[PDB]
Amino acid sequence: KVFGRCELAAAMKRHGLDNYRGYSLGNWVCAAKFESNFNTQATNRNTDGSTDYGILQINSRWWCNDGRTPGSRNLCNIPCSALLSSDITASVNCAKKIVSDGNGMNAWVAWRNRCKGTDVQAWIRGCRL
Ligand SMILES: [Cl-]
Ligand SMILES: [Cl-]
Ligand code: NA
Repeated sequence: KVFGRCELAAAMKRHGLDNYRGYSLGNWVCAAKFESNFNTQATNRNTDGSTDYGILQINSRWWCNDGRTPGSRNLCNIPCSALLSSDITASVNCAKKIVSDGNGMNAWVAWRNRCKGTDVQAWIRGCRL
């Protein structure tokens, strides 16, 4: 599923990401934008052999099991395929676990390089939340 900006801002808000652990919702939307271009089925292989899955490109080296990343953990206790669903519950709750790791949203390299320190509020501008 390819979410609309406001539509994802909405679903995220519901699933409780808005200001989750201090990050305004506009950050989560920004991260979604530049990680997956709002698509739930986005996958991208990393050279280390791991793969990033879903709206927030969750990585298999640590967070989900895809059965093809040797010596990786499955901390979110889920099959990486679950992060590819129209339903964003899995990606959310997992992102919650990730962003709590201690390093916050820097865990997302597109967030750090493309959202961090930018006017993120714009991503939720005009949306009926
Ligand atoms: Cl694996
Ligand atoms: Cl933080
Ligand atoms: Na894993």
